[PDB]
Amino acid sequence: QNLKSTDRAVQQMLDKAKREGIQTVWDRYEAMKPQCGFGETGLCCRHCLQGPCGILPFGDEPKVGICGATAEVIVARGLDRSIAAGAAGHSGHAKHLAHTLKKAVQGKAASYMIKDRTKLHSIAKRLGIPTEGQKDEDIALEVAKAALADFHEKDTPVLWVTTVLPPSRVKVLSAHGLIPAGIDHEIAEIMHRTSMGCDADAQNLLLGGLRCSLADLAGCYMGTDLADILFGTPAPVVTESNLGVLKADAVNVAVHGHNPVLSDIIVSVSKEMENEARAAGATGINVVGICCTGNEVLMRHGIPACTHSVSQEMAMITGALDAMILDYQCIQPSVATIAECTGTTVITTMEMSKITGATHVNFAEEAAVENAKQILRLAIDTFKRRKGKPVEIPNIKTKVVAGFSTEAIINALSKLNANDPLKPLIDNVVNGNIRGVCLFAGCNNVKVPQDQNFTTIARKLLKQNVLVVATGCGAGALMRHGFMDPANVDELCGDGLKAVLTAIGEANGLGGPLPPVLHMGSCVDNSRAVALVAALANRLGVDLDRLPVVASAAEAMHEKAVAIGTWAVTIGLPTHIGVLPPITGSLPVTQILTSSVKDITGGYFIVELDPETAADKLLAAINERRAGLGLPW
Amino acid sequence: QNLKSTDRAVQQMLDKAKREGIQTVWDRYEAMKPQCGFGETGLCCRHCLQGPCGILPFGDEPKVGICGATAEVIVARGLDRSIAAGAAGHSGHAKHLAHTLKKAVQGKAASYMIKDRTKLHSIAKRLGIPTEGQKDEDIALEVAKAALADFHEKDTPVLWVTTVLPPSRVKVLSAHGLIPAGIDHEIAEIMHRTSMGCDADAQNLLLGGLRCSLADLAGCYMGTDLADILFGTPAPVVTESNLGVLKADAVNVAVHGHNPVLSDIIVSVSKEMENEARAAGATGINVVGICCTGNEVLMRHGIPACTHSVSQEMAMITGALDAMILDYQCIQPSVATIAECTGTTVITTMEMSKITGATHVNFAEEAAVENAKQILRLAIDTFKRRKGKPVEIPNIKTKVVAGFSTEAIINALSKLNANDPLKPLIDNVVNGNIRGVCLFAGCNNVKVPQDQNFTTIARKLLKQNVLVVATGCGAGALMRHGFMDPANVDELCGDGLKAVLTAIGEANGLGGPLPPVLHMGSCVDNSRAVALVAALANRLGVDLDRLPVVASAAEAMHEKAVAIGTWAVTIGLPTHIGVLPPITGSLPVTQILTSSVKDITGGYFIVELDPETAADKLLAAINERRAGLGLPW
Ligand SMILES: c1ccc(C[n+]2ccc(-c3cc[n+](Cc4ccccc4)cc3)cc2)cc1
Ligand SMILES: c1ccc(C[n+]2ccc(-c3cc[n+](Cc4ccccc4)cc3)cc2)cc1
Ligand code: SF4
Ligand code: SF4
Ligand code: FES
Ligand code: FES
Repeated sequence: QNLKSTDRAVQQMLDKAKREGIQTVWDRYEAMKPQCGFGETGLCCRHCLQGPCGILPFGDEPKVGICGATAEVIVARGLDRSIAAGAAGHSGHAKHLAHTLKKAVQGKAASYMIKDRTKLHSIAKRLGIPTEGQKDEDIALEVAKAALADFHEKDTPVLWVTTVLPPSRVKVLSAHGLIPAGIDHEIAEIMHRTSMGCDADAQNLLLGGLRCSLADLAGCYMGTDLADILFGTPAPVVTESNLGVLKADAVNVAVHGHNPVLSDIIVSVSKEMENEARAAGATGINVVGICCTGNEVLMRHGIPACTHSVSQEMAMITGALDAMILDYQCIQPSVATIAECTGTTVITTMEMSKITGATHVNFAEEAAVENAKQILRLAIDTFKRRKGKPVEIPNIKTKVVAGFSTEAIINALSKLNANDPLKPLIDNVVNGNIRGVCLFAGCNNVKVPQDQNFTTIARKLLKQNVLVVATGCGAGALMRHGFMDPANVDELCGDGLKAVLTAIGEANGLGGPLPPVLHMGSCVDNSRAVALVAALANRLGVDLDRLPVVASAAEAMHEKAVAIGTWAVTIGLPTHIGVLPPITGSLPVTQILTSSVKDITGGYFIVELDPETAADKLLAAINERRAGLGLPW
Repeated sequence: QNLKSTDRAVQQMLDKAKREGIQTVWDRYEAMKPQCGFGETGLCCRHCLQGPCGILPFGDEPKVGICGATAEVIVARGLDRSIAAGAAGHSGHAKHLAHTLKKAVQGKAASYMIKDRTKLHSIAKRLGIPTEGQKDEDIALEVAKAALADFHEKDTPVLWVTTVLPPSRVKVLSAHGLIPAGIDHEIAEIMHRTSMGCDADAQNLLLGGLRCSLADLAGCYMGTDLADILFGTPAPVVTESNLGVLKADAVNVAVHGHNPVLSDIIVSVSKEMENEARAAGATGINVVGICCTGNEVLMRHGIPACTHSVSQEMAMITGALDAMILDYQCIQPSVATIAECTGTTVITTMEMSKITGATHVNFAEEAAVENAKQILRLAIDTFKRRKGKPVEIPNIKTKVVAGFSTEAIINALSKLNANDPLKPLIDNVVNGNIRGVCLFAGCNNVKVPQDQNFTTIARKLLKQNVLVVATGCGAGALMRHGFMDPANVDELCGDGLKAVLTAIGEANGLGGPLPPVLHMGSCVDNSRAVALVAALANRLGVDLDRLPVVASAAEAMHEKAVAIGTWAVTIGLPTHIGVLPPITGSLPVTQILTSSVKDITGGYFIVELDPETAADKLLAAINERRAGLGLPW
């Protein structure tokens, strides 16, 4: 059980599932072995009915595809389509948010409103939309128009790429023709060039891949900015993590997915229907949370985080989980089957994301509350069946400090310098108390013992005075193991990082150091770490590829993670991935992604499956960047 | 050699290649066997780094994906991504044409102009763009704006879907939410919903797939309409087919790809540089043609068709092929390698479609002639090396009649009824001389003896009074075996079809029957067959699913072909495919594509790998539709 997940609560619920014969993800993974060499190394293509074409990594034929596609071209095309799929996911998420804002300022969905007025004004000014002398609805609709424009071609390029990167970085990207023209446009062109008979050069293909990763970066920032406008900009919050957030006597409602347009409304509406949950017998309605929509309502409402990706099923095995509200993404459809055994009621709410056997509730912004009131009642009814029955909640949970948006981070820093909030951070970078910055992002993965890479590399980095932030399932892994609890800054952080954190946190009326890891939100909110990093570059007058900033998708699983790592490389960062990417089948392609791309964007990939060696390689990247700045290390 | 291609010239050049050790596609296909059951049956997914997940078609585990994706969901997601890739190809083609028209009417590329004024006016009126009182450049720019709008969301849906189908058909499609909102939008949403953790219901997924096939249909029509505007609407032409179009003493220049924006300019410019080709020793410049751009210049300029998809390499083995101008699509990259042995100079001209080892010429509309003049010279220089050397051109070619655009077809029909050109065709449908209509479309495929399915099914249909049209590589297969020669109407056609063809052709001043097969252009120009079919439906006041019209992608290979077959199903047609699609791994998905979709669109798939049984099944579909209309059969 240790072999599967370092999460002790997950280890308990795995024993429950094995005892009851309810099949988990690890069981399916065991059933899948041995896995295919062609597929796991990228040497397989099916863009043709001319057959599935595999190339043996070594030995005699098959050496090449039937049409003449070499190993490098096949690998690059597959990787390109991975990036395109991730960009499509983030694009659709931000597109839905854009239509929500547009339908909100046009009287069409009264449940949605401009919560953060300063954020809207600042985004408009960055976009060049004039604010002074404009009604908030007109300027919000102008922002909403501008957001939708960025999906197609126009006069200006994708402004969520070109207005968010430092001008030097934008210029470097332009010099190679890497600035996107349209998010959906880049997606469609990638799907064009990777089809049979199209582009058949690895260098050209990978250049297009970088260009599409920037479309994904635009999608993430668009989603971040729009969610900030609609639902509020995160400010520091304190809540709990792991399955212990569940309580047997409440209606346990899990928000699962990625788009807050649904779950924020659920969170607000449920508190007033606790007026009705009492009569059903429960204390009230308990909105636990799963995955990045769970972290969206965590970062903006203090909602406890129940669990995350590879162990999402483990929320249900407790048997006290009544509802499961799904929008989309990183949802194992297995839950819909597992529900029949656990008594959970699975609900899907998107027209374009349905699971066979799962209840569908056609959700509209126009009826945002209505739907919600209905859905809660379902869970409430599902609690009535649970009356006076046995459940097994692992009495295990940790303390998490979150809501560290770039706004919140800079405000916390401004207590140390009012006129120059970035200067304290850069001062402590110079004097060695903060060595570098590392962003843990990305998924979990059934191939990696859950939360192993994140926690090990985080331990190593924190001992060595690295300021670590985290998003998505990386943030979930770090928070379920206590990395967001200042009470552990003592065990975890080095002396210099400890001094900086303890200065900032106690300066901000918190009364204690900032937590060992700065939870910066969901997967789309990786854009936040762009902003912050971008800001620092602007302050130093250098590009992102000169800063001691690295990223580590330590346990990546989803196509989104591949796209995110690619655009982390593109904007200039050393970017580690702790899962094998499907590139090993072509030495040239791996060489480009690890060595040659340094000469194009300044970033490069670090593919290390050993977290110890990965942490040393990240340390050496940070120390390289320190050396380039003529600083001690 | 018979086992590979029924094309006798191809059989000769295969012997040459084997004698010289130059590896062909069939050799690579032999090296690839045995092929993967998982991949060829759709039971493999790699949308995750959680491993390549395969499901055994029968037996024990692996039964399901690691995330819980059943066989049906995996199969549907793969098929959806195939359709998305095909729609991306056609979308990019039409998008490039749209920018060419926009850059032409805005003074930015003087080499391009509004060749067909009536076509532009008619398209504007259909779109609702007013013509009267507008300059041709302003209305052309309005059409160009409208074309680009259809890639993203707006107020109106994709107008190249909704303004081209009969209102009853559009209503049927709307009733199921199948009308696209944006070509690139549908592409991106498909790439979203097929990612991990997203949509996991086979019915829902296939509904989305139909909706995206309509985006592909819009892309094809957009390309057709734009190419008609830019370069002329096809009128009947006579030329030759197969490798015998090549001549040892000329500069043999092959246009290969799909976008005429390049090759039409090459065709026009080359005739004036024959003034320079004489001095190089050659007679002149011989613009043979390959694939659908070859058929574009065939249908609009009488350019001989050299060869097509699976045997494209066979153009080079002659050793007298000097140049190879590539834009994109269904180009085996192997040519770039094979050139080193054959002395051909391979040229790529698109920024987003490059082959390693192939000369790249960065082509712009702005420099359309300049590039062209350069490129020809290359070929001319490549002819100088060929001076006084041996070559092996199979002394084999056939006679092809083409240029039967829907405009040309209706004009030919109007000689029999001036006020009602469709009535003669429908009269002869009623009285049994024309039983049904069959559109042969789609690729060749190395798994099928080249041109076998097309020719066999065409023979059977023509004996039985079916009016057969053809596009793309289906048209190429039929023309290389003489199906476009009226001299064979005697051997091929039944008595009633013979009477109708002989009436129309001799009525049109041709002096002989129309050819046994009506070549209707390239793959995008399958939209033409939509128009014609749509018109007939409008004339009869019934939907497309009531007409004796079927389609047969008899030897499909490219993702485009899958998308085309899917939207042929969607608009109501019985649609055969003669290659195994990756659907067999899920009986529910195959059932939907073959049986249940009849209840949603009226069309259905016919998957038969035996051309005899396929022809009987097509005959029975046509006779079913005749029976539904209360007619003899
Ligand atoms: C030590 C040992 C094992 C690990 C975990 N691990 C890492 C990599 C692979 C693997 C397997 C097959 N390949 C094909 C291949 C290789 C070269 C060229 C082309 C293709 C690549 C890599 C398997 C397991 C980490 C550290
Ligand atoms: C007769 C004989 C042979 C042919 C040519 N042909 C047609 C089909 C297949 C084939 C192979 C494997 N399957 C897997 C499968 C089957 C059922 C359910 C799930 C999966 C499906 C089909 C192989 C060869 C045509 C006519
Ligand atoms: S398109 Fe080419 S590389 Fe891809 S599967 Fe078909 S033959 Fe192989
Ligand atoms: S995303 Fe799911 S179905 Fe697809 S390969 Fe990964 S585990 Fe298998
Ligand atoms: S051969 Fe296994 S992934 Fe295709
Ligand atoms: S297992 Fe062969 S196609 Fe994936």
